[PDB]
Amino acid sequence: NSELDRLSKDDRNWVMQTKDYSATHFSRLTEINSHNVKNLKVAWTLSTGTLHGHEGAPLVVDGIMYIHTPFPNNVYAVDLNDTRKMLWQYKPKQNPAARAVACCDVVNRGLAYVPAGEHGPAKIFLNQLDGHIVALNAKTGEEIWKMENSDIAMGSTLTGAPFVVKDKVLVGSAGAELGVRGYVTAYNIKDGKQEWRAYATGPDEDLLLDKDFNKDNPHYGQFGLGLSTWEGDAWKIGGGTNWGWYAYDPKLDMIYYGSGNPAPWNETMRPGDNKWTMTIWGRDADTGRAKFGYQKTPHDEWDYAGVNYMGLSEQEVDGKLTPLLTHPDRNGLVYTLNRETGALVNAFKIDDTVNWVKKVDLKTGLPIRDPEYSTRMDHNAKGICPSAMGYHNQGIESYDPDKKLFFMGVNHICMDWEPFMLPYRAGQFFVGATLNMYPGPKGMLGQVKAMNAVTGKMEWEVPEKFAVWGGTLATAGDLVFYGTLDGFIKARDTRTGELKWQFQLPSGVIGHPITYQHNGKQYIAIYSGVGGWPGVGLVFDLKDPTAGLGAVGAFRELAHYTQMGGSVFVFSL
Amino acid sequence: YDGTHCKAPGNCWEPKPGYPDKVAGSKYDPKHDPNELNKQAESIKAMEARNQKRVENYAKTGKFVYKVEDI
Ligand SMILES: O=C(O)c1cc(C(=O)O)c2c(n1)C(=O)C(=O)c1cc(C(=O)O)[nH]c1-2
Ligand SMILES: [Ca+2]
Repeated sequence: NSELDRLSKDDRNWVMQTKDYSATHFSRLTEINSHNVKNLKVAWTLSTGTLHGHEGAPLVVDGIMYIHTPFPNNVYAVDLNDTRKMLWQYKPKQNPAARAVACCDVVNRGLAYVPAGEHGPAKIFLNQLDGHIVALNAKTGEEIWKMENSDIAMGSTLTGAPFVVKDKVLVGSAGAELGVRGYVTAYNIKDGKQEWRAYATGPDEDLLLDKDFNKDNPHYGQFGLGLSTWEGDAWKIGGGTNWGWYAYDPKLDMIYYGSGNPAPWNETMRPGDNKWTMTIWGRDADTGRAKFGYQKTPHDEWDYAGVNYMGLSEQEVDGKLTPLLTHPDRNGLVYTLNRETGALVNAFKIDDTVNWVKKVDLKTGLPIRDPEYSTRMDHNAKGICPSAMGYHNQGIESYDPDKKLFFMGVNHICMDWEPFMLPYRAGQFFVGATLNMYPGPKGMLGQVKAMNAVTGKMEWEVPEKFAVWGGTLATAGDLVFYGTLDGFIKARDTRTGELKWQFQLPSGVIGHPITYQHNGKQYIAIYSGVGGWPGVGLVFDLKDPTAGLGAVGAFRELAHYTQMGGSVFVFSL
Repeated sequence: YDGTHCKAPGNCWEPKPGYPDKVAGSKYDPKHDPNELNKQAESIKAMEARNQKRVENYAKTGKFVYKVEDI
């Protein structure tokens, strides 16, 4: 949407979760910088009125901040000239049973926006946990339309944010842990009418493939593979949900995202590459037809669900300026592809302890597996890095184009894993493994890292007590901001990693910081409200270390630092 | 099974040592009830039909109505 793109270049605005269509998470604002951030103070706050995990972040457009909450997914608008008053509120009535089919807390990754046009007034878009996509009037909160995307009776939910391109809004999927077969859907923004729908598994017509699909890299695989890499009908419950983030190149008219893990976690129950789970897609905007598709983790054995963010950039590849996508996957590899051809440029380890894979062979595109860290029935696999939580999860990261560095919140979590047989019943969990998780070999649960994505060169690396889950914001002030699960927002010098500032928020952070200008002054905002997967133990009062799909044992110390919460914090000088 | 030996372009899965080619009729046969398998897709078809009802009704009246029994 070219009007939305244009609003995104205005530093008064934060118009989409990813900030802009390249997901740069980078601000040109410099009032707050490495030499004065030590004086950053709380300017004002809000309560969201809920507990549970607060993912995503606020949007700001034309002088209005928009706030969203975990279930039941309340939405509020606040005029920045009157920060104490709520301009409008929208309170969904949802079946409480939606909570029981959410794997990983009742989180929501937030709102999308589109400005006024032929369709006609400016709109806020909300995905509800109960499977609905809703269009609200951005100025008044009036419900314009509402459609059913996903059915909670099938264990099918929504947690990923909607994503606007042209006259469409895209809605993902969730519930691979309950055997949901992944799919993404485009709706018309005027109407709410379904334009196209692309499944992650099954016949080619469902996959929605260009006739030139994977022309540039035939060795990735082309047609029929959504059936032939599964045995019989096992694809129909085969996962590949997309609950992460998107990117869009307006000039190529292409949308990028990742499909998640195959179901069940029990690898032995689903022989085959299990395509097209765990795939980086590039799809035509209008038709949804994939031009390319690269499967990062064939026949997943570890739940490295391939939904992580896509960061677009323009960098030199062997002396030639090349349009790229960069993608830190759950599997602990950082992928950079040519975003036009899909060709692989690099795939390097986010941390040297990744052991499921020895290396990716860049010419074949194939990860060379280490059978010592495989999973399989009738075996307890020990010391696999990364764990199912990943060395990287749902945080949106940031890119400074002057330095050519990505800054990333990283996890350092390893596991043991044994599968078990189980039946599929629609509406019930369909996991089939028992895990124990613990710190990686360096001994802490998180890191923050700055890297070049073409060369794989690590500029700096620093440790954190907990996994850094919520992502990052980088600025031309030479700063990277992020929140921690233990309840700090922090700022680091982007040249060195030196810690310049921190503040004690009430609860842990699992979403990202934003920055914007209003009335000539720079602000930073963030949610505080711990939850999501790391927080399941404290949110649900769980004590078995294998509960919360393995997370409880790894994160048992978290509750000594933070309780639940739900607030918005805004900082300024 | 190291992932590099390919039956076909984009198809490189091999059984691990001691494990079968096919699971049907093995001790790891998932034995899926084809009626359970098909439930997702039928519930999607019914969501799509209700949605198309709401769209047509917005087209006919200019007023959006969610509940399909009030149409
Ligand atoms: O298979 C799925 O569709 C699915 C859904 C979700 C979700 O909707 O939040 C998560 C996951 N998988 C998952 O693998 C995961 O690590 C995860 C972490 C979280 C969270 O927000 O902290 N959600 C989810
Ligand atoms: Ca998953």
